[PDB]
Order: sequence, then C-alpha cells, then structure tokens
Amino acid sequence: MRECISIHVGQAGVQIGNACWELYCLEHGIQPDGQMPSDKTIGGGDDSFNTFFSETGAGKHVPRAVFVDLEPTVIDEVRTGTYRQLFHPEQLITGKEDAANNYARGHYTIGKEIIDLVLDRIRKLADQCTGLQGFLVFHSFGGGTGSGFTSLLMERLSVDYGKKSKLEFSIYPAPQVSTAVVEPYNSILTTHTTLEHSDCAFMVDNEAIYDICRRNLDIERPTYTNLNRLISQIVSSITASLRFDGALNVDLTEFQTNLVPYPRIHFPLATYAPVISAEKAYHEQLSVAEITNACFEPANQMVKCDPRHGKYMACCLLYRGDVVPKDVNAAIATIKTKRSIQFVDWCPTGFKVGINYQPPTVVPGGDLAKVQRAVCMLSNTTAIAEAWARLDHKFDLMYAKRAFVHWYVGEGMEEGEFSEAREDMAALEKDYEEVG
Amino acid sequence: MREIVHIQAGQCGNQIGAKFWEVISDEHGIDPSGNYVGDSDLQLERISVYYNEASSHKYVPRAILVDLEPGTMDSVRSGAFGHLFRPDNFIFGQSGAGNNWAKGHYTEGAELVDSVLDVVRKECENCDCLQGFQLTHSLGGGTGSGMGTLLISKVREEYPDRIMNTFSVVPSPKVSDTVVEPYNATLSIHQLVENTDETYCIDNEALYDICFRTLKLATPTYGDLNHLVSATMSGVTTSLRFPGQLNADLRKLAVNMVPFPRLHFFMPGFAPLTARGSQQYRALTVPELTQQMFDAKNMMAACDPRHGRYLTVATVFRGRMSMKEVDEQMLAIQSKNSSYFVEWIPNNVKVAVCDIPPRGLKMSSTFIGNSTAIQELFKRISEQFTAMFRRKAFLHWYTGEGMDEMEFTEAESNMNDLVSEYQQYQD
Ligand SMILES: COc1ccc(C[C@@H]2NC(=O)/C=C/C[C@@H]([C@H](C)[C@H]3O[C@@H]3c3ccccc3)OC(=O)[C@H](CC(C)C)OC(=O)[C@H](C)CNC2=O)cc1Cl
Ligand SMILES: Nc1nc2c(ncn2[C@@H]2O[C@H](COP(=O)(O)OP(=O)(O)OP(=O)(O)O)[C@@H](O)[C@H]2O)c(=O)[nH]1
Ligand SMILES: Nc1nc2c(ncn2[C@@H]2O[C@H](COP(=O)(O)OP(=O)(O)O)[C@@H](O)[C@H]2O)c(=O)[nH]1
Repeated sequence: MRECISIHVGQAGVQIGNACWELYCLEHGIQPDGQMPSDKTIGGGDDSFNTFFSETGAGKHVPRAVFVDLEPTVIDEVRTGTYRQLFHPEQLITGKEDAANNYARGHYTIGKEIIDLVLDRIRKLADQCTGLQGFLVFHSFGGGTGSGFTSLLMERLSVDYGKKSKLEFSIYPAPQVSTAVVEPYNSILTTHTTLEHSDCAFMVDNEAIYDICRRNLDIERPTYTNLNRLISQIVSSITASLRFDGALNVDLTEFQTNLVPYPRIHFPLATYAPVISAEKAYHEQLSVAEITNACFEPANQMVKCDPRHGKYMACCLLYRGDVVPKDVNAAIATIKTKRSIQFVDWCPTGFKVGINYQPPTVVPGGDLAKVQRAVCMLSNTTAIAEAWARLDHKFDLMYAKRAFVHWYVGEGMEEGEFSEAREDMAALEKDYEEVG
Repeated sequence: MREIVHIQAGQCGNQIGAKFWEVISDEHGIDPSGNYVGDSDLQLERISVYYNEASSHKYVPRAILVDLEPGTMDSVRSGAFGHLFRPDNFIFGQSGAGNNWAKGHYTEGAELVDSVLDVVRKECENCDCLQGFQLTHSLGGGTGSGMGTLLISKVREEYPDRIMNTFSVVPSPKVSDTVVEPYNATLSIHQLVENTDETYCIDNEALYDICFRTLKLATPTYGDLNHLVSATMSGVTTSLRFPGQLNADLRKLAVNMVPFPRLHFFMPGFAPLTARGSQQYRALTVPELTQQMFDAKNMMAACDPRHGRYLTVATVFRGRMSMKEVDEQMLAIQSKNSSYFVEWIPNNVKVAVCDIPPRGLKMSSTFIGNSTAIQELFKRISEQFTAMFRRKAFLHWYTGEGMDEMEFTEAESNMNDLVSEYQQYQD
C-alpha cells in the first residue's frame, strides 16, 4: 500500500488545512465520526482515499497529518472546533512566540529552538505509515512562520529523506489583504532557499482569489472564510486525481514529470472553472464544452498573469462526473484550432486528459453552488514571469533606502546576502526569458 | 548443429518476439502444442538450432524473456505460445520500464541480471555446438535499452569468440509520445556500436509511413506493427533455418557483410508487404517481385536507397519460380544500376533461393541491404536530440542515478563520427 503526508505550517496554512481536510472528509462519504463507507472497518479502505486517512481500531480513518504554528492563536482555535476528535489530541503543536512577519525570527530565533520536536513527530508519523510517497506543504510567503519555518523544515526533510518528492501549496500575497510591508522580503528570503529542496510548488494568488470571490461569487467584503473555502475547493479539484483512481497525474513523480521540464522551474499555473456563486437558482445551464473552452480565459487562472502572450510547455486537465470521452475529445479538437495558443518547438504538446467518475462535493453550509461538471487545468505556462518580476520590482524599490534591513540583520542574516538572492532571482527571470 | 541462444527483453521486444516465434513455428509447422505436425521431412533436418529436444521427444524452443514490470507471462500468454516457452525462466522485475536509462542499466535490474546471466550460462552448454547470440528489442527508453545493451556487454565479455546480433527498433516522433527517448537511444546505441557488429534498423517511422499512408490503415495499433515485423524479421533468418546456397554462419554472414568494425547497420525490406487480410492477393511475377524489392517505400528504414549507394547486399527468394534465371535479372540490375552500387566493392550481390514458401504467401523474398542510406536516419535521430539538448530537459533523473553531461556530449560525438564515416565513404 501507499501513503502520503501533508504538512501544515502557519496560521494561513492551518486554516486552509482545516477547510481542505473537512471538505475531503465530507467528499469520500466519511463523517466527523468516520463510521464506515462499505469496507472492512478495521484496516480497510483499499481504494485511493486510504493514502490520506488510515483507520484506527474504530475504523475512524485518522488523517495522518499535523498542524504547526508558533503561537497558540489559531491552532487551539480550531483544536476545539468542529473536528475536535478527528485529529489526535497532542498531535497538533503550538509554539509560543509569533514570528511577527520576521523571516529570521522563524529561521534562527524560535523555530530553530523547536524544529526538533516537529521532526520527531513527523518521523514518528512516518514510522506509523508504510507507503509514504512524498509531502504536501501548506504555507505562505508573507508570514514569518510560513516562510522561515517552512524553509528550515523542508531543508531538514531533504537532509533526512533525500528520495521522495514534495509539493508546496503556498499563497502569493496581495496588498489588498496585506498585513505587513516586509512581505516581499520574507517571500524572497524563503523562495531563494527553496529550489535546492523544492520539487514542485502550487502557489495561489490572493488578489486573484479575491477577484474570483467578488466578480463572480457575489462578495464585497470576503473574510478568510470565503477565500479559504474557495481555495480549498480548487485544491480539492487539483488533488482529486490522487484521491480517487488511476488516471492522468496519479503520482507525485508523475505530477512533476508531466509538469516539470527543468528542476529550477517548477511553478505551474492552475485553474478550476466552476466559480458559480451561490443559491442564485439558475440563470443558465452547464456543459462540458462550455467550461472546457472557457478554461483558457484569464478569469480563473490561480495567479494573475498573461498566458496568451507566453509560449506554453504542457497542458493537463481533469473532469468530475458525467463521463463520456467522445465529446471531451470533440471539445479538445474545437479548442485545438490555434486561435492564439502556442507550444514548445521540440516536444509533443498534447492535451493530456484523465476523467473522474464523481461530481464535485460542495460544503453543506457554504457559499458555493452545487454543480456536476468541472475542469482543472494544471498548465505549465511560462507567463508567471510577470508576477515574479512584479514581486522582484517591489522588492528592489526598497533596497536603495536600506529599509527594514536592520530588523532582519539583528538575528543573524547578512546585508549583502539579499543582493545575492536578488541576483539569483534576476537570473531566474532570465531563465524564463530564455524560452523563446 | 551450431545452436543459437535467443536473448529477448522489454515490453516491445516480447511483443515482437511472440509473433515472430509464432510465424517461424507455423512456417516450420510444429503444432502450437509443441509437436511436429508439419508437412515434409525438410523441416527437422537440422533445425535443432532454434528448437531443442525434451525427454519425451517433444521439441522445446530456447529463448529467454525478461523485463522489470512484474507481469510479462500475463502478457506473453496474449498470443498462442504462452506455456510453450519452458515455464521456469520468465524472470520478472518489480517496478516497470519508465523511460529512464540506467534505471535498468546501473543499479536496479542490474542486480537481477547477474542471476539472469547465471541462468543463460547454465542454458547454453547443453547444446552440441554454439553459433552465437541474437537479440530482439527496440531502442525505446524505459528498461528497453538498459537491460539490452547491458546484457550485450556481459555476453560479449563472456564469449568473445561468438557473434552478437540486434533486432532493435529505432523509435520515432510520428507514431509515439513520451519524448525523452532520443536520450535513451542516442546513448544506448553509443555503446551498442562498440559492443555489436550485427544490427537491423527496422525504422518504426518507415513502418508507420508505409502502414498508414499506402496500406489502408487509420490508427496503426501495435499488432499492426507486429504483423509486418514478424513477417520481415522472421523471413530474415530462413537462410539459417533452411539449407541452401548461402548457408553462411553468423561469423560468415558478418565477413561477407560487414566491411568495417562499425559501419554495420543493415536496412531491410520486403517486397510483398501485406496488411492483415485473410485473402492472400492476386499473383505476382519474378521481375515484379525483384522490382518491388528496391521499392523505396518498401524499405524498413528511413531513406530512399536511390538517394545513396550500397556496400554489401544479400537476398533470399522463396517459392517456386525460375531457379537459375534469377541471375539474369540480378545482372540486369547490376548493369542498369551501377551507380547504385559502389566500385570500391565489386560483386556486392550475394544471392540465394529457398524452395519453401511462407505461410499465407506463395511468391516472396526477404531482403537485406547495407548502404550509406541509413545516414539519413542517423542524421534525423541526431538532430531530433541536439535541437533539444540545449534545453537540458529531464536530465535530472539521469544525472541523479549515475550519468553525467560529458557522457551525453561524447555520445553525440560518437554518433557524429558515425555519420561522418557514412558520409565520407559515400564521397
Ligand atoms: C515540457 O515538459 C514536458 C512535460 C511533459 C511532456 C509529456 C510527458 N512526458 C515526457 O516526455 C517525460 C519524460 C521524462 C522521463 C524521465 C527522463 C525518466 O527518468 C524517468 C523515471 C522513470 C521511472 C521512474 C523514475 C524516473 O520521465 C518518465 O519516464 C515519466 C513516466 C513515468 C514512469 C513517470 O514521465 C512520462 O513520460 C509521463 C508521465 C508520460 N507522458 C508524457 O507524454 C512533455 C514535455 Cl516537453
Ligand atoms: N487565502 C488566505 N490567505 C490568508 C489567510 N490567512 C492569512 N492569509 C494571508 O497570508 C499572508 C501571511 O500569512 P499569515 O497567516 O498572516 O502569517 P503567519 O503565517 O501567521 O505568520 P506570522 O504572523 O509571522 O506568524 C497574508 O498575505 C495574509 O493575508 C487565510 O486564511 N486565507
Ligand atoms: N516497434 C515497436 N515499437 C513500439 C511498440 N510498442 C511501443 N513502441 C515504441 O517503441 C519503444 C518501445 O521500447 P520500450 O520503450 O523499451 O518499451 P517499454 O518496455 O514499454 O518501455 C517505445 O518508445 C514505444 O513508444 C511495438 O509493439 N513495436
């Protein structure tokens, strides 16, 4: 049998972990008790969903995952929430001092004095499992925890587990919900120390998700609840392949192979069509071809970028419920007709497809409107240059004034080191520029 | 009776070899149970070379099937000779054949090939005399090439005084996908060249271009390819199986055929090509047969021999026709196509005739060539690798399991050397 471990670092990370995990438990027919679907009820399952949950004696399907933060602000806040008994008490760690938007705070002050406990817990959890494949990372650029602790933890993992792959679910930060102006600094400081250990990363854009929750989801003041639920839905729409059945993009290694040409460049865009708002009953109907052709629109692209102005490298999809391959191929052929899309001049660039036999499951008391068709494009479009260069520009504006430098310097960083990292990511931008 | 040990590995290798063995057994008439149900005594006169003997006087073909995906017999029984191969030597792997060289060629699978070599060594000695080794696979990436050239290295190590032979298939980006293979091929053949001198390059691209365009096909399946290959590379060895004029042994085949220790890539053809149709067809005549012989489209390689020159040509006719008149049109071709052949090598037309006809066909002839033409195919596979080496795609696993960039560069250097040799000997 196989298995995987999802890590959860940072306040944002653990919020999204709660939302995602509750949605996943709901979807498979599991319940906050996890009584039994149809199986042996003790060491049962045998379908793909066992790779996330494992039954205890009661057949509870305990999710072998952990949540981490440096302050007992949110960890406890959900430890006495809906899923109190779903996870193991004393299997959720609570730090003491908040990283307070300081990357070095999570890197050499407080996270460095606790990481040993996290390593012990994850290693014990791995000893409990038998079929580990890799790791799923939920963190954020902006926060000190979700960047410094993330980087240091994954460095330790790459030191001790040097074979398995790993996938990062980070959150690209936005000014409109910004809670710091040291946020580009932490973002660069962590990401410059990821490529050497990172394998693939799924970063989500706050401004993009915010525009989704408003322009189509009918919200004006979205809290973390709205954005978090929507991103949990899109993350489920991505990982459904690993959740259910043998199809396109089953394994993490398969993920990266289908997606990652060159090890340094492992940032793929992602989309998920159904963003239809809410209890608003029906203004139109659904269609496979409709959603498939509307997928290419810049509407739902997880990160704001201009794909039509950049050469592609690959294209994967995934569909929920209402299976029939024929019209799927017809839709592919219709969209195949080269309006303005381009591809790679030295390899086949077919639209790989793998379909699933289950319609999307919506939260029982939330905003999203029930649907049964869906697409999920994991395009490896080069056009994420734009966003990375925008963040780099926002970075190097504040380096002529030496702003905020001392705050990171005081705990063990170096002033000129930032220039090395900036040149590293200028070279990465050059690497995107290379493909032409 | 110099017997031959048959080596065979890989998903594609087993797919092609099953149908090949079925074709040869049917032509020799031994029942799919494993008993002689032929139609004459000109079959078993010396055929022990391919078919050994059991205690109960039933025969037993000797050929090894190996892989790395655990299920092979589960797929070998897909034809009609599953249990027919002796049921104790279907050595199976554990993982599969992802398109990763050195995943079978350095670390894993290589652990299994030690036992594989022990088993084949045990298998060899029982015969009265040994002829050599010959191997059927494809240059396709994913445990297909690794195990192949690896076992080539060790067999050449153990028996230098014998002869290797490869029935490998060049992959091509028209029928297939999963494009990292140019690496796998242009790296494995890089040491196949030094390690072997007896090769047949059945171009998969040519097989598609003739099977789908001018053979009335719409989606060429793998059995579709298997039909044509199990025809041609089964009729290639009739000279070995049947007594005749050019009975030349592996060593003698080479010395008649291979001038230089590297320029040994034969490009075969087969005039009466036929898609899978139960009805045979209208009859054909000897001049028509020997004219479709040099049909550029008919060629199992990626070139038109009109575009180049030959070095050492063979031919094996089969059926009942004018035995002694074939020399007339052989010399007619020689006289009217002197430019097609080369002056450096005179009398390059070794010809022979076999009485027996093939299954489901009366008049036919297997062909073997050796020309500068395959320079075109090698230039194709070299460009279709160099235009993509600049981007360093997917070399992560290769550079992680035990390769290095200098190896890639020196393989490119060797293949440019071979294309240079073909070019200059054409000049
Ligand atoms: C631009 O980026 C692209 C991305 C995708 C595609 C199309 C995409 N693929 C490739 O050409 C990538 C080839 C690499 C190759 C590397 C170099 C070998 O070490 C690999 C390995 C094998 C087994 C175990 C461990 C390692 O991996 C693989 O063998 C795997 C197959 C499975 C086993 C993961 O990969 C695929 O082929 C995928 C799953 C099937 N589909 C495709 O047709 C084209 C491009 Cl151009
Ligand atoms: N989508 C989404 N973004 C969030 C959420 N919580 C925080 N963010 C964003 O994530 C970025 C920083 O993450 P935070 O959670 O604030 O920081 P942290 O990881 O707790 O870090 P410290 O405060 O230094 O301990 C900002 O851009 C926030 O707006 C959430 O629940 N959902
Ligand atoms: N000639 C031929 N080629 C095939 C066949 N099936 C697949 N191929 C292609 O030729 C190569 C087959 O060799 P290999 O890669 O070792 O097959 P594998 O063992 O399945 O990985 C691959 O590149 C395939 O794309 C077949 O039946 N015949």
